[PDB]
Amino acid sequence: VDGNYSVASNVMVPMRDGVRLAVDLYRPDADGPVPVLLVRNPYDKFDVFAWSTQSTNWLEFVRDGYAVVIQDTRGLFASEGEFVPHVDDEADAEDTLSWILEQAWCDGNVGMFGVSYLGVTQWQAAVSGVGGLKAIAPSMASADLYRAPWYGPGGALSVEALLGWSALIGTGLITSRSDARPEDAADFVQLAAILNDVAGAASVTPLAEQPLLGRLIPWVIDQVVDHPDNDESWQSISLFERLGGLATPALITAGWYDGFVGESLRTFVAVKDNADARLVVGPWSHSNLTGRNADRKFGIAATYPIQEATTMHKAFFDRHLRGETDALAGVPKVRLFVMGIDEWRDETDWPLPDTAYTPFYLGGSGAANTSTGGGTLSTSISGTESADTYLYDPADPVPSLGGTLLFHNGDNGPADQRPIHDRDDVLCYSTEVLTDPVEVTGTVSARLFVSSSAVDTDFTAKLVDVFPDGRAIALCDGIVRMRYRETLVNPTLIEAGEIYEVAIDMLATSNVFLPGHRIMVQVSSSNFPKYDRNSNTGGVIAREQLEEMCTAVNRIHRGPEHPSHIVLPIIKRK
Amino acid sequence: VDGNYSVASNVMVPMRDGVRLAVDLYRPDADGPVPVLLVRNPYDKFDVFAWSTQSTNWLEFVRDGYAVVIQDTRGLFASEGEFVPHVDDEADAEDTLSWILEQAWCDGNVGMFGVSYLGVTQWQAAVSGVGGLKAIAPSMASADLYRAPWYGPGGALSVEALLGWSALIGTGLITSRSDARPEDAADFVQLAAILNDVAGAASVTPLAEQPLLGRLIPWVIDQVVDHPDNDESWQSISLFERLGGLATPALITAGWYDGFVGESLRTFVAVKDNADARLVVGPWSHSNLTGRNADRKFGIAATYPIQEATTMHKAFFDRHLRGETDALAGVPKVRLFVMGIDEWRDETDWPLPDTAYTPFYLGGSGAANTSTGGGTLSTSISGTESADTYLYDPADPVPSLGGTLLFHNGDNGPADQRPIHDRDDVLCYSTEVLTDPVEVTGTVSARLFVSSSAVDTDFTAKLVDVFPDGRAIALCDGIVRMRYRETLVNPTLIEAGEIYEVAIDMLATSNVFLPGHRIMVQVSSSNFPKYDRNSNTGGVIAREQLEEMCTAVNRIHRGPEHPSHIVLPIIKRK
Ligand SMILES: [Cl-]
Ligand SMILES: [Cl-]
Ligand SMILES: [Cl-]
Ligand SMILES: [Cl-]
Ligand SMILES: [Cl-]
Ligand SMILES: [Cl-]
Ligand SMILES: [Cl-]
Ligand SMILES: [Cl-]
Ligand SMILES: [Cl-]
Ligand SMILES: [Cl-]
Ligand SMILES: [Cl-]
Ligand SMILES: [Cl-]
Repeated sequence: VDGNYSVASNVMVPMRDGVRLAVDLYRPDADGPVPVLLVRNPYDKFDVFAWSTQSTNWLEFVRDGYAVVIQDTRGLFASEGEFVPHVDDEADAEDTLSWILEQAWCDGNVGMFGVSYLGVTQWQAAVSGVGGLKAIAPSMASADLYRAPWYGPGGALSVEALLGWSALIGTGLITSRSDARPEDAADFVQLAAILNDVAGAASVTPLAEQPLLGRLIPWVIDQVVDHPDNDESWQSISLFERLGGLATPALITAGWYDGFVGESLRTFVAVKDNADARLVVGPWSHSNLTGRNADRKFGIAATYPIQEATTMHKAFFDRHLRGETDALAGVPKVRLFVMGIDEWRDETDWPLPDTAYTPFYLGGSGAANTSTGGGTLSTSISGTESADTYLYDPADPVPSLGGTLLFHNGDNGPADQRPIHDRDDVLCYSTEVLTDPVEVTGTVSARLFVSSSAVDTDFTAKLVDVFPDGRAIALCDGIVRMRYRETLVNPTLIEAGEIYEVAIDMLATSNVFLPGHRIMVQVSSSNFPKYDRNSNTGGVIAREQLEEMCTAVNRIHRGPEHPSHIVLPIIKRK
Repeated sequence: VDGNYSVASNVMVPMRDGVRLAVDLYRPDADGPVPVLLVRNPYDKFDVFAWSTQSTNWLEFVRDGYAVVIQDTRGLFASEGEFVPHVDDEADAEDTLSWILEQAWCDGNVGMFGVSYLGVTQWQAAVSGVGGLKAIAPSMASADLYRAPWYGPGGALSVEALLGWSALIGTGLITSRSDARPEDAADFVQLAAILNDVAGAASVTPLAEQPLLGRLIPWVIDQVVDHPDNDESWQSISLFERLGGLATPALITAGWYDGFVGESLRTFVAVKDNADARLVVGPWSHSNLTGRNADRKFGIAATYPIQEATTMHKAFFDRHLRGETDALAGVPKVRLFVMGIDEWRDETDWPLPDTAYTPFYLGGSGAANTSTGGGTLSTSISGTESADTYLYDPADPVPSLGGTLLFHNGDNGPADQRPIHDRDDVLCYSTEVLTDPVEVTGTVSARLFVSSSAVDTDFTAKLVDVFPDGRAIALCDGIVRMRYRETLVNPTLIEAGEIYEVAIDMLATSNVFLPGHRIMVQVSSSNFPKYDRNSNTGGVIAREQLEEMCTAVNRIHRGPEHPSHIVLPIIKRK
């Protein structure tokens, strides 16, 4: 009977090493084999409500004649084995895909879908070379784990992401275990204490000493904290260089305030030439898909459009798993939520064709320190040679507010920045009030001429939309850790007092700055706990006591011979 | 096989009038009949993800050997017939329960669960007298539709609730229809415009002229707007008086910032003596169960505890549907999230035994207008005869901020009240800074001595926790519409200038005001759009143009002969 199905729980699937993973099978009432969709999940396959509201109404797929397989990852919940993040997922996915393809009920066409960790596992599956995998749909995902979510393109540790995720998975690992232990109860309390106060947890020095988290999940230290360079340990689990040779259709979803955004978008660019790639980007953070934030509301249309997403996924899988050649007729290649106008808009490509990468130069009379300083932004090079100077003290970093926070206050992406504007280490540069709209849609970066009293330090840049009422709404930001200015792989220190031209990767945005608004850039040397704090020593940052760290007098140079600027992806639509 | 199940979609169930309602059957793999749980849903039975995250991981029930039936209400989605809210649900539930009881797979024991509208339908089902209904679990529900969600104990229309819900259901009614209409597209846009701006929609006068909503759902005007008195049209759909004679176990869930809270709690009190009743109350609003708000965070333990709720529901149904006499061993009768200390706590009853209903009298030197006025609260009667006076202008009502808002900004219950504190029509009375904690847990009310220049007007009272940093966090509030001061059924007007002693029902809270905090009360004559604005004319409010309305000079009397006070349910736990 069409629309009817059955569910088989805890079907045990043998991996190559004999370890069995648990799956649930959602199989339609049908008279032959059917196309199959796989979801690989470290948060209990049973608990479908927890993640699905962030993805698709995927029971519609089953009602429409797809089978759906949901799997517990190795060493979690009903699965056998031992859990270590990322390292087993390529092989386990290959073996899982092979098993599905052998079953009576599978017609030889398999796809995947799902969000975050359920998205990363899809790239790991796609590089396996299993011919029966016809399409993937990675949402809020990354193909380079160093670049997201653990470190970043600037070479700073995403400390809140690491500690929050570890505490979340830690809670799962305890719940999953062979038999309850006497220390379980106290461990839960401590994990809850971390999740209630991630910035506090991230503030303890040395950072690398994590009694609880290091015991529950040794990987947190052995892999992540201990490998600050993008070295061979990271390349091993990286998929990105392999993406260019793939020919697998991918339905890619991202959020402007999502921790994975830079890497999600990069995956689209990497696969678009060789296969049918699609892109959907909304104004969401990892834990807030509602479109509603404390000081910024995007409208009901901004709410994660789960039924539209479900329709689009089904059309996509119909095209690639069911060979229906017209299934994606009328479906755009790219669909973006353009903030400011606060509207969804169809595009033919990402980056947008007809992006004008435009420098906006830092300038102004007198110090740009604080929002009441003299800092300006202009499409013209600054006429006079100036410098803004501040003290960066690791004991007092600039607090993270909005942006791409995951676990520490990760539900307020477009955060009002006014609470940090009277700080002396926050340099502010803004345009005049705009008489006419300026659209900024694409990847964003800064080029700054900088110097320091230290042999290492950080520089941050943050793009901000200043509203008529004074709200200064965060759009996108990045960091450069100076030892990694040239390379993430082979860092070198800087000479105190010497001027360097450095790039800051500020990820991406889509915003129309409307008449009455200003374009604003904040520059500093910290953004904590989004990124860990640079010790200003040149040492092994995660191994240093706070008292071992140094302050740094940092300087931004601006003028004709040091034309520091932000590069904005300008779109003009008449 | 234990843990396995099947799903049959769109099974058509005949009602007494021959109209067929659509259900989905989730039936376990079993060798005999099983106990059955029913959910009655106006938001598409297919769309399980939309409501379930607010309820239970109910697939665990199916894996544990319960069948689950989810039904589309009459006239919506896959069901036949015509949709009108509330009026058909008693009969349709009786016929649905009868059909389930007749099926091969039902063992004669049926229960219900679910949230909001899926909770109200459970009281309607329980009064039907179907013996096979052994237990219900109404979450965020009401047994008196006048008192919640449409009007209230004070006799004011909950206008934002009415317009928001109508627009939501309107969107469903269009999606559900026989065949797409040319005007559907424009109707969707207009419904979206209402949902993006509920206060704007509520501001149009006369209120009763609703071209779009009145066309899509005539009931919005014919029943709700046209019947401001708690008259025979309301008693018809009211279940409350019938609750006292029931003997049906009920697992009742509520939220301190939920629109249905006063009525949810009343249902517990009404049934507790004759059957096994349970109560669970968290710090949630109808659309925000996260425990996180713009200016107030309750901790991760405050997040709606879906797996604990699932375990408790299953134990409850095991006890009452499966006759397992020890199933609820160790389960508390009452479990409350006590705000301030921000901890869950078990209790033996609601109201708490050992509640001291304590008057806190309004006082102070000079005007209590604004937060910088002289208004005080004290357990001692005020020594001097004073009065605070303000102008209430319907064209400029006090805006709603937090509280029990449903659709207009309904995701910020514990809202900071500072944005309205410099208003002259907001009278503020506060205690000294507390040296020691004061717990307020129970139902809350005010008794005010009031006078007006008008023949009708409103008075509002709002309890507030003032934090050390200045945040003035809303706790609970109510309203009295003066024509309904004595009765909701047979209103009479007041004489201008005459003093009346009036009661204001402020629903309920659980809060410890900690050392360093103040207890604060705000008094006014509007709270819009939580409640519609009184026109100050004595007229038919919903039929008046703004220009037809009058201003009112309103007065709060306080002193020895007019001891205006708030009654706080004080708990002392040494
Ligand atoms: Cl089988
Ligand atoms: Cl161990
Ligand atoms: Cl806004
Ligand atoms: Cl739109
Ligand atoms: Cl100098
Ligand atoms: Cl130079
Ligand atoms: Cl059957
Ligand atoms: Cl009609
Ligand atoms: Cl707080
Ligand atoms: Cl607790
Ligand atoms: Cl007078
Ligand atoms: Cl009197």
